[PDB]
Parts: sequence; structure tokens; C-alpha cells
Amino acid sequence: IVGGYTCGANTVPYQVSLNSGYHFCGGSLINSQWVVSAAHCYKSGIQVRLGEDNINVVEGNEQFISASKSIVHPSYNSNTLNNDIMLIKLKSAASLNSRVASISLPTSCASAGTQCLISGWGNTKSSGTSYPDVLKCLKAPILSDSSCKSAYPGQITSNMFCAGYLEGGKDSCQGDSGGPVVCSGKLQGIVSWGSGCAQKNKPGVYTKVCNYVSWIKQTIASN
Ligand SMILES: NCCCc1ccccc1
Ligand SMILES: [Ca+2]
Repeated sequence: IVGGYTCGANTVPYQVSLNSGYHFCGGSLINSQWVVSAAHCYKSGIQVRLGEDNINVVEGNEQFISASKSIVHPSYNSNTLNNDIMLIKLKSAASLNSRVASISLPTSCASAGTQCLISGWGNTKSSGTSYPDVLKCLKAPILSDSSCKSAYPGQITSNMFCAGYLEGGKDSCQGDSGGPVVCSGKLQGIVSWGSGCAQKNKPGVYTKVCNYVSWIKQTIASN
């Protein structure tokens, strides 16, 4: 996250870190046994790390649970990033409390102008690199679909939205991938892609989760 603030330990209790020997992607807990992330975060051998603030320090609220199954969206296209969403089932159910808590799925798509919280452990610099060890947070509005299509000509599908600031300085970034965009207490987006980070007229692009709610519900009902 570029131009954000330190969230505070366990103040984003649905935030997960996907670890394969190192943090590589964020994610969101949607019930005690399922995580949703970006399909471009797909990998074999994922351990899901819950209750995290400092990812390099064991601080006492963590639950490390291995993944038993990953399901990438059946129409994921890695070239266009259309349908960049994946579900991960945990081997055992997480233990839920004020510090590890699931986030609700939306019943409605969020509108342009809605303020949201984006969070993750990704890079904090737009030019160059510095990875935080603690969770960073950013408040950003959902941008109108016309300004989103004007920033990314011929690349925005109906399964994507832009969020952020057309004049740059504040944005999600590498390592924030698969992490949450929560608006009014509902998961609305997944950190998906963008042209660099915090660049002028190149805002973050996010997978539009309200389009996927019935695929998520069906898939967790049968797996
Ligand atoms: N410009 C938006 C943030 C771009 C970023 C998100 C996810 C992965 C890599 C970069
Ligand atoms: Ca830790």
C-alpha cells in the first residue's frame, strides 16, 4: 500500500496472508473454512496465515492453517485478468474471535463515490521498494466506470472496477494482490491489477466481487 497508514494490530480481522515460505498475496476470510483471493495468486502448497499484524513476528494471535483445496474461477483469463478470483478451503476450520473474523459477502454492488478500505502488506513505494512487516491500510473511493475506462482504454470488463485517486500518491501495490476492498462492512473488491502503483491517472483495478456471489455460494455448498 502506497500513501496509506498503519492499520493497527488486528483491526482488519478478516485479512489473511498467503504464505509459501514467505508472504506472497493477501486474502479475505469469508467463513471459518474458506478464503477468497485473486486467481493470479494461485500456487500449490499454500499455508493461510490468520490473526497477523507483523508477518515476521509471532505476536500471539496467529492461526496458521494449511490449504486443502484451491478453486480458480472457471473463466479466469490470465492475459486480461478477467474473473481474477479464487477460493481456498482450509484443512480445518479457523477459530473465530474479535481478532480473527469473517467478512460478509455483498448483496448489492457498491456504487461510484463509495468510500472503502483497502489493506495489505505490499510495497509502500511507487518508485522503488520497501516492504512493511505490519499491515497497512488505505481509504479510497470507488471511481466511476467512465473514468475507469478512460484510464485503461479497452481493458476494463464488467467484472472490474477502479478505486483510488486519479492524481496518484495513494494506491495498493505489489504484494497487496488478492487482498480485500471492504465498503460498508461488505467485501466488494479484490486487489487485482494496475499500471505500476500510485501513478497519475493509473488507479488500482479490482475484481468486482458482487458479480461472483452465487458462484462463491454454490462452490462452498458443494466442496
Ligand atoms: N495500480 C494498482 C495497484 C497495482 C498492483 C496491484 C496488484 C498487483 C500489482 C500491482
Ligand atoms: Ca505475526
